[PDB]
Amino acid sequence: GSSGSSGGSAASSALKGLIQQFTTITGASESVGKHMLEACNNNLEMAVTMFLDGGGSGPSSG
Repeated sequence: GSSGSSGGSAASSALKGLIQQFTTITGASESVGKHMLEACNNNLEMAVTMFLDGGGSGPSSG
């Protein structure tokens, strides 16, 4: 068990970076941050602004 594989090698490390910022800022998962950043040309600011606007409700805040 526990063994990396990786498929395609084209913009991953960087992507992660942002993803991390997203999964951290927002609190979503990577896969999500990857989908959000994937629709934001890999732009956290956008992904965030996008995800945020599109679904603004935490676990317990107000």
